[PDB]
Amino acid sequence: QFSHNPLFCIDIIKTYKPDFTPRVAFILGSGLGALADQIENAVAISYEKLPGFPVSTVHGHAGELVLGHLQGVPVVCMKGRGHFYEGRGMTIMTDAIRTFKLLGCELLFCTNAAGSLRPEVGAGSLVALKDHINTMPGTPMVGLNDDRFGERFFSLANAYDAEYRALLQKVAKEEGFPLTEGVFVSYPGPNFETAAEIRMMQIIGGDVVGMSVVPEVISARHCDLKVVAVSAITNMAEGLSDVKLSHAQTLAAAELSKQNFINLICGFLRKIA
Amino acid sequence: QFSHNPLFCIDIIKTYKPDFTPRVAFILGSGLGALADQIENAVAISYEKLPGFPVSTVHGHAGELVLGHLQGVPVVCMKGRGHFYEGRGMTIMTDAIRTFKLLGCELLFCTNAAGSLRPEVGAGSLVALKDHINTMPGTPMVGLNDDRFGERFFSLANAYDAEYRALLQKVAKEEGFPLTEGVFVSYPGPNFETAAEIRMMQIIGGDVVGMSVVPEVISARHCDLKVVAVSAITNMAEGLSDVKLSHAQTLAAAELSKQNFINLICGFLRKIA
Amino acid sequence: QFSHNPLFCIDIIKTYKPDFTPRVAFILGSGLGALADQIENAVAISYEKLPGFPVSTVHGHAGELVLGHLQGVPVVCMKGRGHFYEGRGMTIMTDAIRTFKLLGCELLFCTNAAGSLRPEVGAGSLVALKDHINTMPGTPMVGLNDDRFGERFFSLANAYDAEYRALLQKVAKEEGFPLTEGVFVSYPGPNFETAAEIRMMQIIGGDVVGMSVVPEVISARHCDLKVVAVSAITNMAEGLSDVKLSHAQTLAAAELSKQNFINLICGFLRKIA
Amino acid sequence: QFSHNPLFCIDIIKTYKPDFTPRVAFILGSGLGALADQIENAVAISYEKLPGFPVSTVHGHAGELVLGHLQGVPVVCMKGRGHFYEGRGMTIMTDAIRTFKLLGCELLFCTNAAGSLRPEVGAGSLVALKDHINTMPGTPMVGLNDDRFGERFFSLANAYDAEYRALLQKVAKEEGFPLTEGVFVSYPGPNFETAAEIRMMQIIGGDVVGMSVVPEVISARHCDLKVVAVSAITNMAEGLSDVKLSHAQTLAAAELSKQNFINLICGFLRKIA
Amino acid sequence: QFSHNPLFCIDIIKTYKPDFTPRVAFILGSGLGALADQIENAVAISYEKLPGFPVSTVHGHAGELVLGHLQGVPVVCMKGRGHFYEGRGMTIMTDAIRTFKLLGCELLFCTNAAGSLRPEVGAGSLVALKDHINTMPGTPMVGLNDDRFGERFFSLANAYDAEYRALLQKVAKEEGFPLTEGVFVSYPGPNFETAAEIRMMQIIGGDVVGMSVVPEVISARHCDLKVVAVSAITNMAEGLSDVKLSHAQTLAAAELSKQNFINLICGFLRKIA
Amino acid sequence: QFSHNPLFCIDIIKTYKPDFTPRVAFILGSGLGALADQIENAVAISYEKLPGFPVSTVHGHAGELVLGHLQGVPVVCMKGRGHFYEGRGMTIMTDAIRTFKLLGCELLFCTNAAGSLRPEVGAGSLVALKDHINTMPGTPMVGLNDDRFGERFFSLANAYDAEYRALLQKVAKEEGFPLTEGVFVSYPGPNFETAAEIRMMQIIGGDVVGMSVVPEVISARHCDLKVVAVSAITNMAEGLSDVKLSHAQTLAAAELSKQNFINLICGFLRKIA
Ligand SMILES: Nc1nc2[nH]cnc2c(=O)[nH]1
Ligand SMILES: Nc1nc2[nH]cnc2c(=O)[nH]1
Ligand SMILES: Nc1nc2[nH]cnc2c(=O)[nH]1
Ligand SMILES: Nc1nc2[nH]cnc2c(=O)[nH]1
Ligand SMILES: Nc1nc2[nH]cnc2c(=O)[nH]1
Ligand SMILES: Nc1nc2[nH]cnc2c(=O)[nH]1
Repeated sequence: QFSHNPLFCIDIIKTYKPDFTPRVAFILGSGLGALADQIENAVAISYEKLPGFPVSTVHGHAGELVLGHLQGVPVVCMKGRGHFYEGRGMTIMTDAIRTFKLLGCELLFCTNAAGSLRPEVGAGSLVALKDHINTMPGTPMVGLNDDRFGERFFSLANAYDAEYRALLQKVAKEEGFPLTEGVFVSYPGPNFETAAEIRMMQIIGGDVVGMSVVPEVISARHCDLKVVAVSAITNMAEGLSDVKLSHAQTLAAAELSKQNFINLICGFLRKIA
Repeated sequence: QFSHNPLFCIDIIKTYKPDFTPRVAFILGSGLGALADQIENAVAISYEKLPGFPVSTVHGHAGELVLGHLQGVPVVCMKGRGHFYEGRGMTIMTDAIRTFKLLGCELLFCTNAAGSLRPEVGAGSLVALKDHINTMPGTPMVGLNDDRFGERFFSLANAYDAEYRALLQKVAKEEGFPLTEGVFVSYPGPNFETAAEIRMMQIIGGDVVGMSVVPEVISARHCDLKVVAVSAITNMAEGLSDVKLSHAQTLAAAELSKQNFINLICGFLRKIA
Repeated sequence: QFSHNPLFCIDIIKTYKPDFTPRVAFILGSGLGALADQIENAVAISYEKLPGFPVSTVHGHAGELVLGHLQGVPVVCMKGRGHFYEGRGMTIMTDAIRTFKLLGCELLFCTNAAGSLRPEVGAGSLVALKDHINTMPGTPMVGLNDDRFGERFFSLANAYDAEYRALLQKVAKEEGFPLTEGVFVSYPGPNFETAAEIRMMQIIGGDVVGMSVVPEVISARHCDLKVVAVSAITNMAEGLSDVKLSHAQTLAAAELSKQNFINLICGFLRKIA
Repeated sequence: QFSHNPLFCIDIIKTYKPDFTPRVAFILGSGLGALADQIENAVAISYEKLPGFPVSTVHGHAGELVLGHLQGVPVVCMKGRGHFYEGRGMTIMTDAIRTFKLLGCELLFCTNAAGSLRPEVGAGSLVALKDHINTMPGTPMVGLNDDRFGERFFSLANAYDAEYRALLQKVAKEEGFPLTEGVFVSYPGPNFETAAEIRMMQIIGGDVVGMSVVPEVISARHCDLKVVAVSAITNMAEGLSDVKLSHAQTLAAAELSKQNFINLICGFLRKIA
Repeated sequence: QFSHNPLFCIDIIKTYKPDFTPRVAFILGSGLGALADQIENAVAISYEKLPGFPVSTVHGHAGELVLGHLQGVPVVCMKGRGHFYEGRGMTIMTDAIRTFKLLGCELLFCTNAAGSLRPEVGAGSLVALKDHINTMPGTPMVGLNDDRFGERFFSLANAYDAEYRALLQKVAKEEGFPLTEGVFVSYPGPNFETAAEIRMMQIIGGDVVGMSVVPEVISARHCDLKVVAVSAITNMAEGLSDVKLSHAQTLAAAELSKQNFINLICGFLRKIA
Repeated sequence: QFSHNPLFCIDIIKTYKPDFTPRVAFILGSGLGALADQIENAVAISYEKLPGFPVSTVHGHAGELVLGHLQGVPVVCMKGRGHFYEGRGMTIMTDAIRTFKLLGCELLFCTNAAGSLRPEVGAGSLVALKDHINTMPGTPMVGLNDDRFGERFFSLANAYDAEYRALLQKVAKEEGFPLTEGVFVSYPGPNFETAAEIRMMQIIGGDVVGMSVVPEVISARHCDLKVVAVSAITNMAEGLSDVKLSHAQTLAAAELSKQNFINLICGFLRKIA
């Protein structure tokens, strides 16, 4: 027995936003809500009205889904996401993503706040994710497979679409800011990482560290939804600076990168219109 | 309260195969079913009739247990196994293995399809596993210990029996094919690994990567059942070639190694008769 | 809905030990019970009378909580702990630690039996833990946050208090035995580690390996309880010696370090009085 | 934590039937589907698309909700219901009824197939229920109360609305058939009643016996939805005739009363328009 | 595995009320809290601090346990109880009662608000319960038996102690008010009874009807705690008057009988001192 | 998902008793074990080896299934049964009965210890059950229906086979003892009934009262297994005598009727051979 939550969401959404077929699905992490404010003919639906959606329990996370246009592009946007640390397992973002797929989106644009594992890339930088290393226990698709959405086994080759990543490089140039590319390594949380765990992540080949992305992304590849992902660096991972880490410091430093993030997103949309 | 499933299986098996005490227990992974076809006085029992057994949900996996003689050796053979990715936890292959032990087997010969982490060893090769690194969440014996089968704590030293491994080296020589030995690293799945995860596995010391073996093997050591394990390399892990990965590609390339696998198994049996 | 077990324990404890405000909370691992015998005006309360406490299921572990004075310091002492391998998740030691906090302790002195990942440091040595790397699935605080004890997110910076660690260095000198400092890497168990997993732990930066510590420690930092931790090396991790590993050998070699452990603890208490 | 299923249904229904505020909600039992065929501008929504609705598992029961006009009255109609015997407890018909309430219905017109406990009233008769006696274990509102729909405690006085019952008496007259009024006694099922249980029901004051009605009705009174209920007598209860009971006999004899049932319903609608 | 909640409560209670061995345990239903106000040296412990106690969710019910002296008798008093309708099964009042037993009480004095099934006995009357008829599903002791408290099977003969009932008759005379004796019939609720159910209860031999008493009482007999019980008639059961039933009307009419109830309780205490 | 326990039992039983097709299945209640001692070529299988069987937890109940011949009739016999009061719901005897059906039995001969509701029939008497009245919550088949064994709905008409009951009357004559026929009313237990509940049972039409029979019997009718049932009267129900009730008194008085019970069973077998 499988979740029909995405199917119910399709119908619930037709009610608040009829004759609408979004092309891009966004997940706005901590602090990045401000972008949804600019969506054309914005219709907001609380997650409490959408079965399966991540009714927020996190600061920086709203619990709203905003549908409309942005750059004249039919877009759907999650203001707030669900994390493994909340206790509902690795499937927490799975119904939502499947909803994006059934809505007819062709890609997911995942954003998240994160720590840097490279001295070279500091707070304020934006990093395009080109791959990931999962450290959370298990994975989203563990369990009986839902044949309606994808196959039992599936490849993560080119999970972070190389083509949309090239477009992201172009937009960064055109606007005068660096857009490094890195390997994201997920961490369960909710505690931040130890300094030793961070050193282990460097050794293991990671460039960025966070508590999200992996569940959504693996879920997206399962149902054949292309993925894009960019992290807003809010600090240096633990042990890599003199700065004390907290959620308050994470919400605060996500503003140094905010304007660059908004322009990158809007420029990417212009190039795919 | 503990599982009595293996005890029930003993009795169920006496019905279909009386006065039979197998010495070797086989687990035939994806594609390797063909071997069970050559079993002497072959009696097939569907997993649906054996409490605790991995009623298949996977392509390449049958859901049959075949008992009989091979190279004149009383043998029991699993056509199909259970994996962590199916959602029933790390204990999925535990009752079955305990059944092998109560049947009186002295060793488990585990086979599995897998990806190579070494450029040197490509699709078509066979690798004898000499050890493993577990990446799946937790382990099979987590929980109350079943004193009827083994102790609370137990060693994995010489888990992949050095002696039976030497015999495997000799057989390979005697038949004209290389038999590299390697460290197996388990992965939860069902998604295949990312390229970065694969690089992390090289760094960590792994030679082979797959979604099985570890549960069965740790379960076997717990109840003092010696283990043997060989992987049929079906491809290069993610990022190590230009080849796209799928279950269809895994079932397909397990044939390049099939004849060598059959001869290795039959030659090993000959040497222990 | 949250656990009120620590609150119930406060009241249960007033009954057996009135007008008592302990400063240091101890967790005596396998073999180290002998220390609790010297507590002044020792009052023992079985874990069966304290909701949430780790009613033992492990050899070397009692299931007793001893309250009293040591070197004239109001102390509370756990004779036996709970482990992830028991099957009750990563929260197994969380209620107990919160009980220590509500009792008014200012620090946790965690002890545990462990294997060494350094040739240089053998069976009999004592190692002060300066940090850790978690390999167990998930973490203790995963799930809804209990605001009565701490915040949603929290730092592990200086988790193993640098100041109390300097005092430990001093005492060791004042008593004639090396007190190496190391990075502890947790392992789920109950099986011991494979040789390959051990090599992976060296590569990853670990110095000591065990099946406990991490749950208690992360729980302690969550509720702002300072931590101290020392491991009694009972052997070399797997593959690093010719010695066969078992719980019997772990209980046995924890005696070579016992007198040094007792003097270190008593000397540390003397310096904080 | 409470069910939001009715709220989701409101939104799902606006999609298939916009600007529609039904006044009467019908539950068509076994055999009575034929009535829904005459609904004006009939829109059918499968229960699989309505969270909480009784996805059928019973013969005679469809799993469809039909919305439209009948005798020019905005009506909503359940073709098929859920029963306690299905194993989902006494709350099985609760979300559906709450959906009727939020839709803005002012009354529920419950119909069901049933056995007679009075020799006087045989197969083919229709009986208006004036009250009930519950024999099923527990009740629908057992558990935390959902303040959004009604209060903790509530009265069943005039549960089967006396006023709408008087209208039913008039209609029956106006059409040439007797409409006896009776006390309905619920039974868990799925087995039919024993002869002794039936005698016990006579003694206890019952006139009609069945496996439904009570859950729906009590749920309706909780959220202040007026109720009407009529049973189509399909046989004499066990031990009261020579006739063998089965679901096939229940679906068959519900036709002797079908035309009278259709006219009663249509005449009642006419009088409330 | 059994509940140790009563054992924990013993210890928690010693903290708030040391060297105290109560003889009588009271359960004050809806409205009867006022009595607890006159307890000598009254110590109040919220149910949130007593594991297993009925943390209230009902109006008229506090969630406090008051210990002290009344008419100079060491007494323990529940201000508020738990009911089957709350959803935690028939065992809801079991730990509390066992706590009364371990505290050393020799009797339980259960009080409750209720409806009368006899015209003769109206709102304002007090009825001593001499026996009961259970209509709730199952019973409290269903499940594995806790040998520490009582036996597997046990008799309900003289459940409502004849001797303490004679004393109650005496006191009533000594105070000027009728004290009718009756058979109590439990009902699950939370809905009030139908008129037909009430007629069925008369037929079945009941005199009083309510939603409590039975769980507590059966639990008391199991652990050999004598019982007393008196109901404050707040109304006539459904269908027996013109009065509309609600919890507001139940809290209101429990005052007509309040002074008589207080004097009966205080006079009974006087006679057992 | 359904229970395959009966199918597993078939196979387990072939092992201990090959080429055996029993015609009659017995359930020996409390005290009646002695009969199984006389079974020809008796093979005993502990319930712990038969998935789904009532591993005993009750005095008077063994936990053994005995297969063999008796009166030269292929018979299967349960020494001990499962009851609703044990906490595993009304389905506790369902797998066992289905096992009897798959074994090929044509009838179930249910026996049980019980109390009499008729002054006329006292301790020592035997009563053939001709029907029943269920007072336990719900019924065995509640939940999804297992189509492999029977239909969703089914009749209890002639549940206690009139034909086998006539044979029972004949055998009683032929041996010189009365064999009254009565209506059995089930009670949940484990507490014995109150005197008032007993009076209610007389009023309701019952002749015998007990804590078993109903689950087994309804389960038997579901899978079309004919039923026979006889109760050994061990006492008068509560309030009908001066005798104190206990399980010890129930095991004791089941001997006054033992010889008559043995002869009745053996005579019935002779007449169906
Ligand atoms: N895990 C993790 N999440 C973050 N979010 C923002 N900064 C960080 C960080 O350093 N680590
Ligand atoms: N995890 C995993 N399993 C495999 N099975 C066959 N090839 C592979 C591979 O590359 N990875
Ligand atoms: N995990 C683990 N625990 C230990 N406890 C004592 N020695 C060891 C060891 O080598 N490994
Ligand atoms: N319970 C019950 N349901 C019915 N449905 C139709 N006839 C009957 C009957 O006699 N009893
Ligand atoms: N069940 C029930 N409880 C009550 N409490 C107060 N009055 C009543 C009544 O009439 N019925
Ligand atoms: N329920 C019940 N079971 C019994 N078993 C034996 N006697 C009795 C009795 O009186 N009542």
